[PDB]
Amino acid sequence: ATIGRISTGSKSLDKLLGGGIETQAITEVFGEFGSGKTQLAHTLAVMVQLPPEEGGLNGSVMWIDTENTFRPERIREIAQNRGLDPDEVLKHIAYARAFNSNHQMLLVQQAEDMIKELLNTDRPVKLLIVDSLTSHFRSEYIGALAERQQKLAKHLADLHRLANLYDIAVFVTNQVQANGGHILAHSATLRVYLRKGKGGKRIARLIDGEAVFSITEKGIED
Ligand SMILES: Oc1cc2ccccc2cc1O
Repeated sequence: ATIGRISTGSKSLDKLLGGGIETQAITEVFGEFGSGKTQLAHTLAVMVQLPPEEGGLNGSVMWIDTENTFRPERIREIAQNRGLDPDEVLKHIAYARAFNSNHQMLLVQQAEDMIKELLNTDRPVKLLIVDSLTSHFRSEYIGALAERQQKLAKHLADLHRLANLYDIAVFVTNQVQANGGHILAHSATLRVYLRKGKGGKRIARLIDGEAVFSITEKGIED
């Protein structure tokens, strides 16, 4: 398959990304608590459902939530201010809460079943969100970093295999603050550092110029 792109909703961020996040890729966004990673995830879950002329892929979404941070009412707001029907947008987001890191790993295998079911339809899965990818692994493997890296490595390999095999954009969030961070090391296809700036602006930079955007009723925008 050719490489598809999903607009983030922000022209600035899209330019930094070469058009949007890529299918057949894992995009990892990392930054402190409150930097806007989950807002970007919510926006992408709407944007992907637009036609390509508007920066989408007419795609379905799968969302794995580890922190109970998915908000359908926020999806509705973004959809209504992106000219989509909110009920239709929500109907094309498959949502699961991961209870712990082992369940999170099983949910990625389950996602493959729904990906296969929709593959030949007019609304194939085009976006898989894992928010937050690292939170359960971090809490469960305190004092056991070597074992944590083993399990994370397999989890990321699973996510790569889905991105490439099924032409999906995988978007993952990772909270990194004070003294923290191996990030995801070199595992993602693309690392994006997100941070707060003056006056509520958000600033994004590729790790390995800068885009500036705001969080609004449209999700994110310049
Ligand atoms: O109905 C489902 C929703 C999911 C969402 C994310 C990951 C896996 C899922 C599996 C389902 O059957």
